[PDB]
Amino acid sequence: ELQKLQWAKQTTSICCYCAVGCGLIVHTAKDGQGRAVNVEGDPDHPINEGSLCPKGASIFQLGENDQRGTQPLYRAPFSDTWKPVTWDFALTEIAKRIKKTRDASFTEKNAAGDLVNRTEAIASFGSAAMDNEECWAYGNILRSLGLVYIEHQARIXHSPTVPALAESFGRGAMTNHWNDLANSDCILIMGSNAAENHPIAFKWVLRAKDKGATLIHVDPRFTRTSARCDVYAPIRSGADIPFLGGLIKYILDNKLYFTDYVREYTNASLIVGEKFSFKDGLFSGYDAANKKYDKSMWAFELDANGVPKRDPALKHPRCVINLLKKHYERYNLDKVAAITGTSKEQLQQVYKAYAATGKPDKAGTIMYAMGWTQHSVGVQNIRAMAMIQLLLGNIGVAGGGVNALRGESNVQGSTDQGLLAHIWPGYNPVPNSKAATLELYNAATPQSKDPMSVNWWQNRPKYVASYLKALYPDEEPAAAYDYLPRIDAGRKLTDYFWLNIFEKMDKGEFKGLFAWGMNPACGGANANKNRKAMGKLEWLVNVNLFENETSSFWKGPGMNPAEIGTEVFFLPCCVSIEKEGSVANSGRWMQWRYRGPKPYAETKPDGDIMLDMFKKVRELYAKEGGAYPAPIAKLNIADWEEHNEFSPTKVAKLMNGYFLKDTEVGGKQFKKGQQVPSFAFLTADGSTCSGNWLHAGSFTDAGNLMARRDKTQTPEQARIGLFPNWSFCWPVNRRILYNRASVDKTGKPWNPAKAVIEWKDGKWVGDVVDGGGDPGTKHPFIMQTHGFGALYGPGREEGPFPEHYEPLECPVSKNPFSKQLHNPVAKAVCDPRYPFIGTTYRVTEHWQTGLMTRRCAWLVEAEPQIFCEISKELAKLRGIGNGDTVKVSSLRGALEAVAIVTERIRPFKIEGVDVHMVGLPWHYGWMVPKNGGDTANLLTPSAGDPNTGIPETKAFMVDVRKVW
Amino acid sequence: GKMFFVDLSRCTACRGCQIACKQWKNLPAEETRNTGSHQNPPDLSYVTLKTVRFTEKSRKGPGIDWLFFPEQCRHCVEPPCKGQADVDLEGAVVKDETTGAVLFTELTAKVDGESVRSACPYDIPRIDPVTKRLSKCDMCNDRVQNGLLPACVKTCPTGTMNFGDEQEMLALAEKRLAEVKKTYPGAVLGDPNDVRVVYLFTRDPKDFYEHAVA
Ligand SMILES: Nc1nc2c(c(=O)[nH]1)N[C@H]1C(S)=C(S)[C@@H](COP(=O)(O)OP(=O)(O)OC[C@H]3O[C@@H](n4cnc5c(=O)[nH]c(N)nc54)[C@H](O)[C@@H]3O)O[C@H]1N2
Ligand SMILES: Nc1nc2c(c(=O)[nH]1)N[C@H]1C(S)=C(S)[C@@H](COP(=O)(O)OP(=O)(O)OC[C@H]3O[C@@H](n4cnc5c(=O)[nH]c(N)nc54)[C@H](O)[C@@H]3O)O[C@H]1N2
Ligand code: SF4
Ligand code: SF4
Ligand code: SF4
Ligand code: SF4
Ligand SMILES: [S]
Ligand SMILES: [W+6]
Repeated sequence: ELQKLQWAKQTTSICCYCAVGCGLIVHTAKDGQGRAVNVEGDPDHPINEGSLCPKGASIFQLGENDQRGTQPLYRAPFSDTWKPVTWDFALTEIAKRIKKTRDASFTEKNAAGDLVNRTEAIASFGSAAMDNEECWAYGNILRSLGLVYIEHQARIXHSPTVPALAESFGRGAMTNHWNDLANSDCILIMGSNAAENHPIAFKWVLRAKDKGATLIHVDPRFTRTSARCDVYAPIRSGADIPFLGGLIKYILDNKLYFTDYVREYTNASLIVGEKFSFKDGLFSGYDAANKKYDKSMWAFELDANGVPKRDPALKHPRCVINLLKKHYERYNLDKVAAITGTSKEQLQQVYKAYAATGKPDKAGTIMYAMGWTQHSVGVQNIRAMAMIQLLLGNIGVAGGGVNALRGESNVQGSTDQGLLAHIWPGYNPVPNSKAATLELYNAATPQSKDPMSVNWWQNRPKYVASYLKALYPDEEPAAAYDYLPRIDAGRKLTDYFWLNIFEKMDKGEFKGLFAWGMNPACGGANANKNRKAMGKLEWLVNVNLFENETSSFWKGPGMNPAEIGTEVFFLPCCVSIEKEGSVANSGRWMQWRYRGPKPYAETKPDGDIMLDMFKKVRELYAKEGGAYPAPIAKLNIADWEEHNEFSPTKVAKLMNGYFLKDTEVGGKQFKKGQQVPSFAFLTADGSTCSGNWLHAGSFTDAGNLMARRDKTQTPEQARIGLFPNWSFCWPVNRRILYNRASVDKTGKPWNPAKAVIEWKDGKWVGDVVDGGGDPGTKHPFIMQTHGFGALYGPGREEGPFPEHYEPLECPVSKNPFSKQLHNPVAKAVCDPRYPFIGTTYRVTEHWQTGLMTRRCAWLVEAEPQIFCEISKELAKLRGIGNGDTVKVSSLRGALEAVAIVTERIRPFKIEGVDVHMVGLPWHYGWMVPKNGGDTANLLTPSAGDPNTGIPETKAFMVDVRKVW
Repeated sequence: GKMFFVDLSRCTACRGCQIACKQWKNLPAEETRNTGSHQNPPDLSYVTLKTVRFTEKSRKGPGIDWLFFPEQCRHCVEPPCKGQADVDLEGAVVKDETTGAVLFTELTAKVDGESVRSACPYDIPRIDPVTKRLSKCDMCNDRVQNGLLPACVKTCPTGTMNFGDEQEMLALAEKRLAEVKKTYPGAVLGDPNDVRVVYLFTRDPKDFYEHAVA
C-alpha cells in the first residue's frame, strides 16, 4: 500500500489546461470528504496513457493553493481596498446592477423600427475554461437578459479556422483527432509549437515517426518542437501563403495530386462562370470605393436545374482545377524562396516529402494552432492548407486531415455553446434586425437541387425550433423567437466582437462588464489602453480562481484608486477537480469529469454562481416589474437544477434534448420524456427540445455517452485508434470527419491498412460514416451546399483562391506576386524609433496570461520571469549580453525583461535589409510573482481588422535597449 | 533489479518529469531567476532531485542542436556514494535488494556529506545546509514496490522515459540504439553495464552535461 493514497477516494478528471484533453486521477482525503492529496495522469486514458506535461502534472498545486480566492470581495467606487462580503450580498447587488442597467438601456426597436429586444450597456468576456453545461447555461442567461456583446477567447485563436474550413469542407472543426496523428506518413507543423503548446500530441507525432513518418516544423523560430522534427524550415513572419502557394504549384506541376479523389470528391470539375477573373492582385467584382468584392461575379455556371455544371474530364478551361493551375503558376521556387527566406533546397525537400502523401496509401497531416493567422488573410492561410489536403486526398483519411489545434480545454465547447456575438448554440446564427420572423430566419439557408448533395444544413429549422423549445418549452418557437436579442443588419459584424468591445469601453459606452473566467487586463492587446478603459465602467464582475490584474486593475501600476469610480465584485470559482461536467477537446471528444475534493473554502462552481445570480434577477423582475420581463421570467431553469444546485447531468440531458410529446419521426415511435437518440430525430414542430443539436446523441436513453470509459475496439478501429466507446464526439460519434472521402465509389478504402470506414455486407464498418447512404450514392461533404471539398471557395471575402497579401506593413513596400501589396478588402505608423519585429508566444510551463501558473510555485520555479529572446546579431547590434536586463518599448508602452541571446532566432532578409525579430512570452503580469514582470500586451497594438476583429500580437514594431 | 531507459532522442524538454517528481514527494519550489536560460532550477539541490539541463550547440544552416538532459541519480550497481558513507556509518546509504535502488536514509546527517558527493562520479548527492541530510532521486522506490511506475516515467509524454526489469530494459536499449542510429549516427548508451539509469545520448554525452557519463 502507498500511505499517501491510502484512505483517499480515487476519481477521474480531464486536464483544465489545453485542448489535448488528458485524463487525470484525483485522490481526495477522508474517502472524498477532504482536500485533494494527489493529482496525476489516468493510466487508462487512451490519449495520454497517464502522461502529463508540467501544467497537468501541477494541477494538485493549482487546486490546493492558499492564494486562491476564499469568498466574494467587494471594491466600492474610489476605494483603495477590498471588503470581504457574503455570496448573498454580492449576488443580490450584482442582480440589482444587472436590472438597473438593463431597465435603463433596453431597446425594443432600433432606429429603423425593427424588433431587437436587447441591451448594449452590458458586455461579457468568457470563457473556454468553463464546462460545456456552464458555457451553455451562461450564454442563455446573457441572451435572456438581452446581451449581444458576448465574446470569449475563441474570437482570437478559433474564429479564423471556422470559415476557412467551413468554406472548404462544410464544418469549422478539427477534422481528425490526437491519436490519429500516429497514422500519418508526413506531419507538417506550421503556425504551431505543439511540443510546448499541446505537449501530449508529441506522444502520437513521435509514434508516427517510429512507423516511418517525416516530421517537418515551419516556424520563424527554432523551438522545443523543432528539436524533435526531421526538418526545421525557417520562414519569415507572414510568408505562409507564398510557402503554401508554392506547394500547390509543386503538386500540380509534378502531377502528385490524388487524381481520382480530386475528380470525384473536390469541386475540381465544377465550371466557374465567365465573370470570374484575377489580374494584378485583384479578383473580378472589386469595388475600390467600399474596398469590397461583388462575390456574385465568382458564381458557378449553373445547369438547367440550378446545379453547378461539372466537366468530369477536367478539360474545360473554366474547370476549378484549370483556374487553380493558372492562379498558382506565379508561385515558382525562386520567388517563394526569396520571400519566405527558406532555401530552394529546403523548399524542395519539404514539398517532395509532403506531396509524396498524394499517393492513395500515404497520408499527410497539417497541424496549425494560433500561429500568425490573426492578420486579415489568416482565413486564406488556412484555406491554402485545406486546398493542399484536398489535392493530395488527405481529407477524411487516417493520418490526414487539417488538425486545427484548439487552444483551451473547452474552447471547442464554449464556441459550440455560442459564447461569440454572431452565433447561438450549434452554430445557428444570432438573428439580425432584418430576420423579423422565425420563417424569414429559416429562409436564409441555401438549398441544393443535386439529389446526390445531402446539404445537411437544410435541417436547421429543426435545430432552431428545438433550441427555442429548450429555453421556452411552454411557447411556440415562432413566439419564443421574439424573446432573444438581435444585432443590427446595418452594422459591420466586427462591431460586436472582442476588439470593438474594448474600443466602446474606452468611449465609456458600457455601464457593466462580466470578465467571467478571463484576465482581459493581461489578455487584451494594448493593456495600457484597456486597463484605463475598465475605469470607465460603472460595475465590473470578475469570476476567477485568484485575485488578478483584471479584478484589481484599479490598484494596478500607475493607477490611483481614489480617481477610479468602478464598483468591482470578485467572485471566486472552484477549480476543475472540484466540479462535475464535460469539456470538448480539439478532436470534439466530449469527456465527463467528476468532483474530487469539495469546493475550496466558500468558492462556487460557475454553474451555481450564474444560476443564483439569474434567480436573483428573476426575483427582482417578479417584485419590481421592469423592461420587457418575458425572456427572463419564462426561461426554463427548472431543467438546470437538482437538490438546490446547478445539475451538470440535467443540463447535459437538456442539451442532448428530449421529446415533449409522443412523436413519430424517421419511421420510429418515440414517447414523451425519452431522450433524443440523435439530431436526425429532432423536429421543427415543437415535439422536441435540444439545447444544442450537436449534443443530440451524447446523452440518450442508453445514458451519458460522454462518461463512457470503454477501450473496446474492433481490429479496424484499433489499427487507427478511433476508441469509439471512449467518451463521445460530435457529430454522432464520427471521430474522423468527411470519412466518405476515404473510400472509392464501391466503399473500398483507398488504404485498406489504415481504413476509416469500409462497405462490408451492406453496412459501413469502422468509424461512424459521416453521412448515411450506399457507396457511390452521395457526395462526401454532406455539410457543403454542393457536396464537394472546395478548392475554389467563393464565399470568402478576400477571394475564392488564397493570394499573397503582405501582413507585415512596416518592413515591406513590394509584393513579388502582384501590384496589390496589402489585403484589398482590409493605419500602422511604423515609427522609425521601433525598428524590430516584436512577437508574443508561449512556453510549455505557463498558461495564457499566467494568472493560473504564476500561482503555481513549481511552474514559476522553471520560468520565473518575463524574458526577451533575440538573435546573436541583434545582441551584437545593441550591445546586449545573455542575461542582461533590456527595455522593450513600442508606441503603446514599455517593459523590462531578461535577455535570452540564442541562435534559435535569426534575422530575416526583407527587400535586401536585415530585419530583427524580438520574442516575448505573454504569461507575466504585475500581480504575481515578485519580479515576474508585466504583460507583453503593454507593447501590442489594438489595431486589428475590419474583417476579423483580431489584434496584432505576432508582429508589432518594438525597440530593445540594454538597461544598466 | 529495475532499470530506467532514457531515450534522449525523444525528449521535448516539456519538464513534466521535473514537476511530477515534486508533486509526488510534495517538494518545495526553489527561489529562481532567469539569468538568460529556460533551464531552472540551474542545478540539483536538497529540494530538487531532477532538473532538465538545456544546451544549445551551433550547427551548419538553419536552427541548432538543442540537447535536453533530465538529470537524476544513476542508481549505480556498485555505488561509490555508499562505499564512502559506509566509512563513517553503515545504514546511511543502503541498496534495495528487490529493485536495485540506492537509498539515502536519515543517518546521512551523521556522515561526511561533502565527501559522499565527491565519491559520486555523476556529482548527484546534495546536502541540506540545515540538517546536513543528503538527498537525491530515490527511484520512487515505494511506487515501484507497489507496482506503479516512478512519477517522472509515468508523466513522460514522449517515451523518453522507460522503466522495467533490467533484462527487458537492456534489450529495449540495444534495440532502440540500432533504430535511433538511423537518425542520429553518433548515438551512444551511457555506462550501460554500471548503472540502472541508462541514457541514450544522440551524440557525445559530455555535450549534454559534463557528468553525463563517469
Ligand atoms: N504551454 C502552453 N500551451 C498552450 C497555451 C499556453 O498558454 N501555454 N495556450 C493555448 C491556447 S489558448 C492556444 S490558442 C494555443 C496556441 O498554440 P500555438 O499557435 O502553438 O502558440 P504560439 O506559441 O503563440 O505560436 C505558435 C508558433 O507560431 C510561430 N509563428 C509566429 N509567426 C508566424 C508566422 O508568420 N508563420 C508561422 N508559420 N509561424 C509563425 C511562433 O514562432 C510559434 O512558435 O496554445 C494552447 N496551448
Ligand atoms: N499578446 C498576446 N495576447 C494574447 C495571446 C497571444 O498569443 N499573445 N493569445 C490570445 C488567446 S489565443 C487567448 S485563449 C487569450 C487568453 O486570455 P484569458 O482567457 O484572459 O487568459 P487567462 O485569464 O490567463 O486564462 C485562464 C483563466 O481561466 C480561469 N479559470 C480556470 N478555471 C476556471 C473555471 O472553472 N471557471 C472560471 N470562471 N474561470 C476559470 C482562470 O481564473 C484564468 O482567468 O489571450 C489572448 N491574448
Ligand atoms: S496542458 Fe494539455 S498536454 Fe498538458 S497535461 Fe493538460 S491537456 Fe495534457
Ligand atoms: S517528461 Fe519526458 S519529454 Fe518531458 S522533459 Fe521529461 S523526459 Fe523529456
Ligand atoms: S524516479 Fe522518482 S525520485 Fe527519481 S527523478 Fe523520477 S520522480 Fe523523482
Ligand atoms: S549516481 Fe552517485 S548518488 Fe546515485 S547511486 Fe551512483 S554514486 Fe550514488
Ligand atoms: S482558446
Ligand atoms: W487561445
